Amino acid sequence: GAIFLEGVTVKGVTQVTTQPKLGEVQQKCHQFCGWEGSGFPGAQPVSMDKQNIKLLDLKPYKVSWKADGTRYMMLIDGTNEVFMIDRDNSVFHVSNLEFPFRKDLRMHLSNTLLDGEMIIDRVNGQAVPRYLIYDIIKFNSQPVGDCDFNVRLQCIEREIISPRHEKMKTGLIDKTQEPFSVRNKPFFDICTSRKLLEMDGLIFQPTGKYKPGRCDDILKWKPPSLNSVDFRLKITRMGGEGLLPQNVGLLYVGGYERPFAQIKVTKELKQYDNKIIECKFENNSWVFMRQRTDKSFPNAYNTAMAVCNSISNPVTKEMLFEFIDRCTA
Amino acid sequence: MFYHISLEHEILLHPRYFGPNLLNTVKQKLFTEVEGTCTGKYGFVIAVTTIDNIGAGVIQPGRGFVLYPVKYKAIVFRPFKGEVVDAVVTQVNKVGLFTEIGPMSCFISRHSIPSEMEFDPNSNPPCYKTMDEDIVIQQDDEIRLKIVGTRVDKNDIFAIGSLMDDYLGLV
Amino acid sequence: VDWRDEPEPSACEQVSWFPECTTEIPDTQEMSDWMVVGKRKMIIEDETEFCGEELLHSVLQCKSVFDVLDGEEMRRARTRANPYEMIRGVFFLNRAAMKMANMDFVFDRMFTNPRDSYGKPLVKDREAELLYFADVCAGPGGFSEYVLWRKKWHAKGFGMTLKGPNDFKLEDFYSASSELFEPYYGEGGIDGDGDITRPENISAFRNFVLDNTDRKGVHFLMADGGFSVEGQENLQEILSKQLLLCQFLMALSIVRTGGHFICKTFDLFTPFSVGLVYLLYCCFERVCLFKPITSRPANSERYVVCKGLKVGIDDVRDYLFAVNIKLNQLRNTDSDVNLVVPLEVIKGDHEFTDYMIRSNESHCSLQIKALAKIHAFVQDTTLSEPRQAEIRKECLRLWGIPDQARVAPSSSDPKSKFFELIQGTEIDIFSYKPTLLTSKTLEKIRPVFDYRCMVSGSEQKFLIGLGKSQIYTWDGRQSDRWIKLDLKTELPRDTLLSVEIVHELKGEGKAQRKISAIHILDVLVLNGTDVREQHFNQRIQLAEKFVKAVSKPSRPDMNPIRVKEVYRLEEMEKIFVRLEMKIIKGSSGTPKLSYTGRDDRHFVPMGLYIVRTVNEPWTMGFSKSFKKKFFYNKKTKDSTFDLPADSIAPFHICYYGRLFWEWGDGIRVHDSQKPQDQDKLSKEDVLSFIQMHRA
Repeated sequence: GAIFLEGVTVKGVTQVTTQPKLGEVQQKCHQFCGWEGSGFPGAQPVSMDKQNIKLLDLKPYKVSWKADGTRYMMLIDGTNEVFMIDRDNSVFHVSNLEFPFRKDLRMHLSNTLLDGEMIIDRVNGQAVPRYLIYDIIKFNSQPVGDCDFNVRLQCIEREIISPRHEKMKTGLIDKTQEPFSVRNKPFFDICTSRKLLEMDGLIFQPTGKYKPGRCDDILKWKPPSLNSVDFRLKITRMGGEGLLPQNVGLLYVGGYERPFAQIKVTKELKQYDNKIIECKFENNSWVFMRQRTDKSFPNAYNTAMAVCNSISNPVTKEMLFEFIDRCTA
Repeated sequence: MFYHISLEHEILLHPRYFGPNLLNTVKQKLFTEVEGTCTGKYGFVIAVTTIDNIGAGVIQPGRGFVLYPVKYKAIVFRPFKGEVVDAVVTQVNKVGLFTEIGPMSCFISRHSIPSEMEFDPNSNPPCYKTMDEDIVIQQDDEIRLKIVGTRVDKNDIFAIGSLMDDYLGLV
Repeated sequence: VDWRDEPEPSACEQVSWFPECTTEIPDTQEMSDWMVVGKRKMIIEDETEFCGEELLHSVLQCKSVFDVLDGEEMRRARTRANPYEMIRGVFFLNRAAMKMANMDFVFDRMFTNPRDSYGKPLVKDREAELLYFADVCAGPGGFSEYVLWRKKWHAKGFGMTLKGPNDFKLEDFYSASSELFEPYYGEGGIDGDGDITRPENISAFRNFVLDNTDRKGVHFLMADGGFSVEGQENLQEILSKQLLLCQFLMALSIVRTGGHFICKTFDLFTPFSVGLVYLLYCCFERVCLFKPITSRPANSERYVVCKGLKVGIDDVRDYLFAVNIKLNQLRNTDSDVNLVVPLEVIKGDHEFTDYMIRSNESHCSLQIKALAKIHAFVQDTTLSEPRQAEIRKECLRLWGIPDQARVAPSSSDPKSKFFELIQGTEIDIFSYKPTLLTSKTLEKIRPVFDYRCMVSGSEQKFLIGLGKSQIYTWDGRQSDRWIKLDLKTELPRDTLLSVEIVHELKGEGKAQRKISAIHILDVLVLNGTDVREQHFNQRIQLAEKFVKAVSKPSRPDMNPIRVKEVYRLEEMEKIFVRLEMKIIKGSSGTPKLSYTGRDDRHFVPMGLYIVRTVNEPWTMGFSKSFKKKFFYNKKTKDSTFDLPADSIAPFHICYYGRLFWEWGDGIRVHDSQKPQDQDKLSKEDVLSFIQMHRA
């Protein structure tokens, strides 16, 4: 899926289709996560519902602001050795991004695995790509993922940042040469989310060891407004013995054999046939907000459903707020 | 000839498609069903001018749908044997001549085209022309043809015209 | 034969040239007795005049050792024994394209970037000039694909090859825009046989090539002629002699002064073949005999390479034309042309002769080692060239050839390809309607010198070329679909144009014949070269060359592509002189307003587009003291007589800022039109306004 980050092209980043190199990069991630199945090892968060939000009271939590971004695990193996992994398992080599070892600045990091997002940013009216490091799985083969989220959070600071800063102070690293900015997402204790609220939602992160796979205790909250599902749009005349063969816009989701829903087909909706259509929910209806040129297939069925489970039994912008404030007492 | 007649056609309405406004559904159903059609007795059904009369709805016994006999003023067209009609040339062939009259394809064979109008592929449009190069029948021209006979196939008519008699060819 | 004493295989190739020919070019009186007709000799063993007898017999013996061998066994041993075999065609249609890639590197890019005698490039990609080339005996045009791919559309190719299984496979040009190439098969043009040996094919092609090159000829000719000599491989020179002559005669017929030539040859032992090389050495500033590493080491295949065609080569061309007529008369007789230059003339040039012998003997010595190496690799099947993959990678790096597979283009849909070609430019720019020119909008054409105008004959559309007949149009509205163009025409991939469709009526009334033609109004992308930011006339200069590049004059069954005639707005008076009242087929005998083009064709005009070519804050004035136009910056108050780079109106400003003066009923633009509507601008109103605002 060779689009690396959508909205910009970035210097040096390149999909890796070389057969020997790719099988390696992927293999080593599964390895580092202690991961079972096929595909992406990365921890997968779940959407907050009225049942989940009870966990914010069961153990300690940290919270940060989600921005829509793209999910990339960054594998730092060596000197030009840096790679990036997709939700898809797509692998990309990054070129002039260099990570100094904190003890010896001449050395480089190896056997390190990072978790984070690629986000585009705005200052000058032009796009500045950024990699935000929100977790760390391995360091020097050291299994820092089994450590505690504050431990891991600190590690990322002194092991992956301070060093890249020192070498920038000296001009061994001209920030300018590197394909993108590199930063750690700051996280806050549970009690501080009230002061905070392209930032599309919240992330609620537990204090325990890193786990790959579906994580029922890592909660992504989105305001019910922004809830959206991607269907493939199929409109067909529908009057076989029916008097009016009015063409009807049907919406399709991945994994489901028959139609998921219906949209009322607008005069404008039609040219989007066969192409992914992005829909919101409002009136007990679906609505067309935009077109996506980045996928030839819809969301997973169980994804669409967990969208619905979210919209009908929602966690409200206000519901979340009372829950936090009470516990802040 | 472009005709303004009255025609009768029966519409079948299932009770799912009644609605609060019932008669507009029948009007939209008639504008859907018979517009753009072609029948052997009434020709190219171009459009429905004005839906004049809506009959009484006979509930068919055992069936659910109601049946409406409908009279309607309609614009139609019929091709005729021997009628001299204006036309747009779409293709000149060594075998014949593809022209159009409205939506109708009309095929004029060269064997019923006189010996003056020879075929030329060597011109950059392949065309019909004389050795005097005076009458040049090529693509996208305005011509006139005499319709000899019509053949209806798959609920649509095509025709065959000719240029043998006087004053036929280019306008 | 010890073949193990060969130098280590390398991507570094050496070129030895002939000396510079110090003799004058032979005239018709000097050459008057040079053509010796003798008995037809089919013996190569005694052709020792330009190679030592022991080497000639040794290479002939080493060839004939394979006559008893299975061809698939030979081919497999050869594939292991040749250090260069892994190069193949890479992404091109065949391995011949890679020979041209190799030789165009070795010869300082002289084919793809030809130079004058002062070392300046003869073609600049930003100027209105095209790289004209020819490719003869060249089916399926692998050599052409590399040149077209290397220069994109900034080139125009002309082809002649025999009709048959080895015709031009233009469909198979996956890496190049085949629309930039024009096959021509001699007499009858597209319907000819393509026989290079036949003179009439040469003559019709010759007139056609000179016409399609402003009567100058091509910058270079390539020639890759050869045919099967299966079971007579030792006689390949003698059998191909007339094809060699006709390719050399073609160079002197269509290459321009200072132009270049490259021709495949085989062995060069016969005085006939050496006399043909001597005539090229007389006719060019520099000649060499070269075997590229992309040629197989054990075959007689080499290239003659000629640089800088001299002035005054006409007598040698017309002599070789007479020799070809004589060879054609002697076909199937016991007589043949055995000399084209006397042996005493050739051997009188000791510097030419010493190079010719040394070139032949060096080639024989290398070919003998390479034949003995293949024989050893047939006898021992464990032998292999270990460096083939290393040498391949280095050759591709050196020649600037990307290491990628041959992929059929990808089929893009016209909407996705339009978004790729616009590179994130806002789509709404393509939806802008022209401002109507009316008495209320007439002031917008001030200052007059900032504007150009052109006569329209249909509504404006966008046109995208995806290669060959995959041409689509779009009417600029986001709701509208790309429609496939129902015209017999061809365009290179990665082409994005602003066009109209114009039917060109020929004659009048019943005899009138109208043919629709593509009329280019402006250009955005030409075969993957973006031109949108260039000045309107400068963009049009690139556009005008493109129409010739995609032209097909041997194919009168194809729909023509044209560029609109662009007028200066202060010269709009010249448009009305070309307006005539003509009797159109189907107008009931009523004359219609018709605009007559550069040829004997006319169309019914719909109106006149007025396009701004100068960007704000700049504008063009006329200096009465200097009698020259100048650019004035309204913000800084600066004035200059040179074109400011920021004064250039790019495509989006030209398109957005355009006016349209419609020519419907009630508008007087020709003196035979009555009545005039008083609310509508006449020719006289617009010309009066223009005259008041020229000063």
